[PDB]
Amino acid sequence: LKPTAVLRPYQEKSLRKMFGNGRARSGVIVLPCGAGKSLVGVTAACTVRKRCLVLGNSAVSVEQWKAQFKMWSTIDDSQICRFTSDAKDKPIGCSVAISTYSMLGHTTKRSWEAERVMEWLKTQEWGLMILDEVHTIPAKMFRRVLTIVQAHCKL
DNA sequence: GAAGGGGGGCTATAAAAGGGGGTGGGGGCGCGTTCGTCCTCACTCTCTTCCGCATCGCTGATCGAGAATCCCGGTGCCGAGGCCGCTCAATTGGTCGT
Repeated sequence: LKPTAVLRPYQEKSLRKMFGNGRARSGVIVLPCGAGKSLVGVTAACTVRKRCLVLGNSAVSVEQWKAQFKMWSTIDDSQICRFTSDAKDKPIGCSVAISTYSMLGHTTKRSWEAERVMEWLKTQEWGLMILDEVHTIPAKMFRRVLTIVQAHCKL
């Protein structure tokens, strides 16, 4: 996390409660959009320091997350990839991945190119799995993502 | 007109002077064959935009078929026209007691 990032007390409390010890605890953090939930997610990734997967409910959110990661973290643009049907960044070429539940949770036949990344995603283990707007997660298709992706801790 | 004869100019030679034109020298330029270029165009060959199917949030609408009514069988009641049993009440009378 670049020192430009400013962390508010409630944000710090939520992170301290999530990182009660040297081991990250899985669970849900409820913060308003104006409260900078994105920064907490980025901070958690910077804390875990391991390969992480961010999933948004829309392509607009995926764009927002990319901007926020660049805005708040030392990570370079090439190190971030937005695995999406509409756009390609050679996800296998970098460690940080961003996508959507509609893509990974997709029930119908995958495109040959998207299948390449998904198999790489399936085989790799994710240290942190950030889920945005998790109120949608209990959906029958979206919850499948949790069985498809292998993640050590999910926030 | 036929033709020959005479006078004068040309021709050369030297020399100087100062000046203009006659000449060929180098020259600029336009013209023009030659050529490819930059270029339009009309063929058309790739990046791109975008239509498609399933899913979400939340609700309504259709749906079959278990079930609110409708309906089968019992209660009884009182409806109905039998009828009898029997009583009472209406009638007569006399009797006679209170």
